[PDB]
Amino acid sequence: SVLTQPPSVSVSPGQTASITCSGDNLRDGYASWYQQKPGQSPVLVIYRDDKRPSGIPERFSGSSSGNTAILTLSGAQAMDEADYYCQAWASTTVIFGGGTRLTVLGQPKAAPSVTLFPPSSEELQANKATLVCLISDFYPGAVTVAWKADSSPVKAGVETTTPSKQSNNKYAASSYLSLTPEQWKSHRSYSCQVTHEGSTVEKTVAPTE
Amino acid sequence: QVQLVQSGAEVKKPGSSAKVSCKASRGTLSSYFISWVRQAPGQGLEWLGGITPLLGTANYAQKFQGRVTITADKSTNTAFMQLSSLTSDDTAVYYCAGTVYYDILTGLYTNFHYWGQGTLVTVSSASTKGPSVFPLAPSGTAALGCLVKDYFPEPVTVSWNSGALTSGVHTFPAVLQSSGLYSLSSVVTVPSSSLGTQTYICNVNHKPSNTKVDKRVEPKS
Repeated sequence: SVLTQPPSVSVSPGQTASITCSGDNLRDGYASWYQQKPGQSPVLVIYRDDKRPSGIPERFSGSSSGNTAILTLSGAQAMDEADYYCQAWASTTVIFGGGTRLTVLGQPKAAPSVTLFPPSSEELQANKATLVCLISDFYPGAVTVAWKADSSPVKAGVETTTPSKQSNNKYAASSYLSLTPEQWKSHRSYSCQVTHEGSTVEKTVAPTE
Repeated sequence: QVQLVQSGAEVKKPGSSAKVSCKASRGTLSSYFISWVRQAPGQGLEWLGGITPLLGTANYAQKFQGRVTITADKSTNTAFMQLSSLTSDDTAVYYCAGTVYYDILTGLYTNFHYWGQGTLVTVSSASTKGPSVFPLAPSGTAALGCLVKDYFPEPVTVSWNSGALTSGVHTFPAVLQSSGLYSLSSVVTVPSSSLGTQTYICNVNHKPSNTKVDKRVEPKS
């Protein structure tokens, strides 16, 4: 009863991607296809082999022959990057394929935008202190984050996420530096430093100012 | 023409049972085949089973037979899935999806066009903890935000101005600290000239702990 689709496919922008799905139940029955972007619910793009729901772009189409169904995407764009799942329906059982991760190549480099918040008065009042470094809109999705206190590295109190895909297909990350209020107040500035594609991007905040 | 709305995220201890509900508005539930599908983190879609409230019958995936129970309530237009003897392997987002029963009979095909928003069920021995919330004051445009600190488990939603403000909003995926707790931040970029005239309130929801905090974010001083 299982459905087989390849784990991954890459496409240059403007090119056509085809994702095959094969299995016993596509002979007699029909395939549906879903698109799932990171952080979202699955969205149906093709049903009954070749039917496109209203609201779904015509560049998505579907076909089937034998025990193999194919999802075809024309003029691939960066926003089409997603996992794609085929699904069958036989007796009274929904079957899913393993998903196919579609990769769109050729996306341009983008340096990260950094926002850096000092601890709030309220947190200080609660005798804690957290510096918040928010990193967004970068590509490719690999950065490392380092912190500084007055030009010197800060080892302790650093908590950093791994990058994650934004809606616009660039990446986001964040890093948190925990401090005591007196630490915060005793230095002239603290810096969040993002290393991305061989460059270093820095924001600084000073207790005063 | 049917809106499926699911119950909120929950934490559950190993051994216990979880109930997820899927309520249909703008549509009659018995007009549909309701299907339950889950997704473990970073994994694929897994069928649990389905139900035809019209016929009252339910069918189960073989992996979940005798562990998952799927029912529906006519009077409340609501479907239910219950999964018992939970282990950490059941931590996942559970989805309900509907396809018009009409087409299963007239056409012999599915068209799962309508999906619930999904429900994160975390199976863990660690107790729920609601977050503390702090305003990230703003200093052309300006960024302002809310810091959502020290909660367990995922997830947390943050809206702004009770959902009235959606444009310019970026809620960042949470960090998992060494302490086992999460923190995230949500930031919205607004006009600096609007500051001090328009109000910005973040609405934080941690359903597993039933915490709901509204925090007013004002310019400094």
